Amino acid sequence: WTDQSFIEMMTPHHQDAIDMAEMALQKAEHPELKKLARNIIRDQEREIKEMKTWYQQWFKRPVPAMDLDALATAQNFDREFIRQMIPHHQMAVMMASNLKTNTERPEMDKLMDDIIRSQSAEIKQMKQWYQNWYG
Repeated sequence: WTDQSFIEMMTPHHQDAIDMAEMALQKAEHPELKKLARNIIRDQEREIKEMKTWYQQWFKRPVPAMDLDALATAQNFDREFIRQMIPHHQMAVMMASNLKTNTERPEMDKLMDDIIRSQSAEIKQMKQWYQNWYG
């Protein structure tokens, strides 16, 4: 990954997580999952905003433009939410870990640390809830 390619991919990747989280606000069963959803929305909306601002500063143009259907129809929302979000989070941690070894920008180095730290912690939470609820 380069800073530019990373922002182009992570922006819609984040937007997908936010979209799923927004659905949790309506449909989540367990209060723990709604709380996670609110945190995802808040943190990832903020990161999209930052990435957008940096992209235009660095490259002098705007940022160029999972299964919600399966989630909406699932018998158990929370189970399907966790099923989809864990690998999605894992892909973000993995992209961030790589960009961290490629970038020279303090803005990106710090964003990678935030992504790795927060999403890794959220994977841990989701894995434990999944065992508690369906194990």
